[PDB]
Amino acid sequence: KEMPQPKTFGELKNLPLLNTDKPVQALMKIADELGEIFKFEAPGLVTRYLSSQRLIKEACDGSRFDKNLSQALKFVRDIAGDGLVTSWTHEKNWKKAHNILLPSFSQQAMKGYHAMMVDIAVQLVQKWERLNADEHIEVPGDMTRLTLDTIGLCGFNYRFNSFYRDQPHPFITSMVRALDEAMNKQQRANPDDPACDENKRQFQEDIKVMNDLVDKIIADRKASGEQSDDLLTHMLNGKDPETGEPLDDENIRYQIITFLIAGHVTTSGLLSFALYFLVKNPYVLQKAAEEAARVLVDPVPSYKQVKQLKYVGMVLNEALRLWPTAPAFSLYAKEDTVLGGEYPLEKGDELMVLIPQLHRDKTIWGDDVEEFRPERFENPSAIPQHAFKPFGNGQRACIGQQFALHEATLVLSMMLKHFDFEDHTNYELDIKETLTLKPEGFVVKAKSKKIPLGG
Amino acid sequence: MPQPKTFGELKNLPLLNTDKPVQALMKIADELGEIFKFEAPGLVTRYLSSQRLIKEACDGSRFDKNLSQALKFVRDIAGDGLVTSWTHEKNWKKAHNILLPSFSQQAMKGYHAMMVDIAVQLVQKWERLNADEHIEVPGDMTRLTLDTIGLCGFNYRFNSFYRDQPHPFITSMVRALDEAMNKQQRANPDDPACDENKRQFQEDIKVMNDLVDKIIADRKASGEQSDDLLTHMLNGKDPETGEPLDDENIRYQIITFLIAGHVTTSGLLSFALYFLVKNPYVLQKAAEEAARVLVDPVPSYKQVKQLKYVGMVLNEALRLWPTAPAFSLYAKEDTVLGGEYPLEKGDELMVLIPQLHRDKTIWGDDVEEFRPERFENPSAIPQHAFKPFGNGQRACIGQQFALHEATLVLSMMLKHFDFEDHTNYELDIKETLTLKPEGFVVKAKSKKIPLG
Ligand code: HEM
Ligand code: HEM
Ligand SMILES: [Cl-]
Ligand SMILES: [Cl-]
Ligand SMILES: [Cl-]
Ligand SMILES: [Cl-]
Ligand SMILES: [Cl-]
Ligand SMILES: [Cl-]
Ligand SMILES: [Cl-]
Ligand SMILES: [Cl-]
Ligand SMILES: [Cl-]
Ligand SMILES: [Cl-]
Ligand SMILES: [Cl-]
Repeated sequence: KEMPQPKTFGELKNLPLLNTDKPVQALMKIADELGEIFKFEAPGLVTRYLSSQRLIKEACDGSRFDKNLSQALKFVRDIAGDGLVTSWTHEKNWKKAHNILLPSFSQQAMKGYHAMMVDIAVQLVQKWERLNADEHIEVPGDMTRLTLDTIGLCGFNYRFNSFYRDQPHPFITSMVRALDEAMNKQQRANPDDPACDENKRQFQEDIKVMNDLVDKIIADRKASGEQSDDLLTHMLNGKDPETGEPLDDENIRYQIITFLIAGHVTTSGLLSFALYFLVKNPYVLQKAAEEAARVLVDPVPSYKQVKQLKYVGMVLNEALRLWPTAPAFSLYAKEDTVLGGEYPLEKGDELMVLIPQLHRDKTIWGDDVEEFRPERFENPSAIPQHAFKPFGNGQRACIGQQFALHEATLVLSMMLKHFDFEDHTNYELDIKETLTLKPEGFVVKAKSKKIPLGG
Repeated sequence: MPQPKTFGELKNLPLLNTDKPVQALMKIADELGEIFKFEAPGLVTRYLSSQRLIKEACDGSRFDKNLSQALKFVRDIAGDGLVTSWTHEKNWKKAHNILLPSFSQQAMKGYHAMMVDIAVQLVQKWERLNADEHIEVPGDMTRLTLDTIGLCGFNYRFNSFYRDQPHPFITSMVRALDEAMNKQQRANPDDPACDENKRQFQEDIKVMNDLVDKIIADRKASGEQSDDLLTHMLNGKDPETGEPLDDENIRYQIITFLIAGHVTTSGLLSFALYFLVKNPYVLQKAAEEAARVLVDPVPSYKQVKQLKYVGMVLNEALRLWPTAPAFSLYAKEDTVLGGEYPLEKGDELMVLIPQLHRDKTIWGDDVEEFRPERFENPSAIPQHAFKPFGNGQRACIGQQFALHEATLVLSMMLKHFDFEDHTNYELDIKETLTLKPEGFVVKAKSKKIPLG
């Protein structure tokens, strides 16, 4: 079959279609018009956007397709080097860091992180408990305070103290500016245009701000007398079984930056979206709050209790279905091959998995794909393979998946235990794109249930 | 046909990701020779560097003026004025016939007193500098040349020497022309990220048109009788058609002449003084002519015509750094260039003038040396070897105006001052479509010869 393709603009081809600050949402609309697959071309770019489970289950076959670095990830390489997210599977530092750092996401590691997650989550509840009458909550800002501080403490034994600051942490501001440049730069067909020197300088300035924090974390660890076994301990001391080598200092810096970014941004979005969907669906909020009150019988949650919050987990997965906060990943053909029986591909041909569209495949989920109902995830073993991919695929899947879901389940159930929530502005969903997704401007009011906390 | 390194679908575009594209193109020409193809998104052209091929491109029966991408962008500023119009556009020939008498010998003799007025202001500024002070040469050459076209062409005094900084028209003009130049490298121009460039470009065009408005209103209100460029724009009838230029085109012509009428002449004067201070033996010979010929307190028209060596200095400065360094042509029909490059109707050529002017088969092996004596016998220079003022019916209409102004001013500078290259200035050629030696500074020591 001949592959659908959206409107072309001469030698720019499809490039002008993404002259917007919401490209992923723009691509979802093209997918609605063109269907399960369409080609997308720009100067120096050929890729194919996949939106059906039928085709994406083939693309998730690791014997036939490997992870590709999209243009966006290549630009992010200037920030995160050959860290785990922005390295090729064949680069020696991917496999090496993967084996060195995977033990930091074992069950025993998670049980060790729990108390530190509780530390930050209690700070969030306390902030909201202490608001005055008619004050409201800026939800993404506060979810970012929590998730950045959580990965800082759990991964690096470092306190960013984001809740002690009225404005976003400086690292956040520079990160957003850097990643925003990475998103914008995709539309620069000729990025070495002399006029781009200022963006490049600002880009380097922001990377410097982020590396200044990395420098502080490393100096802090070197000076500390505390016995840790967190991520940073493994980065500094773990040896790859295959090679017997540790990560060198250059790659450690890249991993720190990688985990400071990847370990909070998408989790902040998820929590923001989850709370958005709850206040838009009060019957779901009430059901999730009932589970929280029944399970969380202690002043602070235990690890075991968080594992029993089944419905909250369903809520989080259904929020990831509708708005997966890392909404696409890229693949390339390892060999000449035919996709879906209809689309011949040459070795090196690139695919984009458009996760929000996948997650709206009506052949999988039914006709009501736009509706928010966690009950879809009652029986997870019934969901077809590769229908639900908010955490990527295969050996290049998200290494932090269980970290994120444990954190988000913990925090959301504690929010639901301790407060009633009002959508006092009748907020209109506005999804900001900075590679990742978030509900910009989302605000709520919280009314405390006056249930006390502990340690 | 030779072609430089390509970059996928961007073709040759990334080779001109520089502030100095013409100088980059000269280096490609050094490597690839008399002709190379250059492609970009929406662009195919062929850069010519040899007199052998350029003499054919200058055959008006085979090739007509083309609007390069740069000139198409300048069209947003100067519309269908004489520089940015197509030859077959009605307003080109109509305006050409109506304004050509403004550049006759009769008209030049009338401009002379007004050129001397501005030249005298230049000299008196430098006479009045304190010992610790120096000259910013291009800035003062731009003060002079803009005021000269304003006064001679439009009977309007911009009074650039009464301003410590560049004239606002200049600042906006440069910024607008810099946008036009940079847009050649801007492949996705309708990205919203470009909105600010568009806003600024519109703002700078408005500043330039604000000056136009003031000139037009000044003439309307004037009780003095002028017979200058503006008189012919407003009242000249096209003999071939009996009709005058319309108001829209007149505005484009005023903008055109305010820009074209000064910017390249400012650069020429700047380069000429640069080469003189770098070649003191030539400076001495030129200064000796000025002192021998300019026997009066201010130069006369006749005296300027006797400044033969100063004229040779200016031509040699135009040889090495022609301040409008390229022009474009297209094939009127299918044809063969140089016996081996078939062209189809509409194919474009670029004449890379600085490389033409370094053709060793014309000028000899010492093409980089500054030697005005090259032009001692102008008739012995082959046709189409020396093309600083363009070609054919689309050649510079202001050529004699520019050379009279620069000869007058340079000879007065040399008559009245000794010059010192006190910083040992390193040539840095800024490109804004046109060329100038950016940052060129000197100290001037007066000879204390009174003015008139
Ligand atoms: C809801 C929260 C999260 C979502 C939706 C998410 C999503 C994803 C996705 C889609 C990928 C695959 C990228 C690709 O194929 O190009 C990925 C990879 C990755 N994620 Fe996450 N992530 C989340 C949380 C986290 C957390 C909390 C961490 C760290 C603690 C983390 C660290 C990583 C790393 C290191 C990789 C690259 C792994 C590798 O390729 O070896 N992520 N994530
Ligand atoms: C050294 C100083 C100057 C140089 C090097 C120069 C150079 C040139 C060149 C190369 C062209 C041809 C452009 C093309 O083919 O696309 C041209 C055209 C033109 N120049 Fe000049 N010029 C100078 C001074 C002036 C002055 C003083 C004026 C006005 C008083 C002027 C007005 C024009 C006009 C109106 C045209 C377009 C003529 C037409 O096509 O009908 N120039 N000039
Ligand atoms: Cl571009
Ligand atoms: Cl440690
Ligand atoms: Cl909803
Ligand atoms: Cl998987
Ligand atoms: Cl795999
Ligand atoms: Cl926000
Ligand atoms: Cl016409
Ligand atoms: Cl020299
Ligand atoms: Cl010398
Ligand atoms: Cl001609
Ligand atoms: Cl300068």
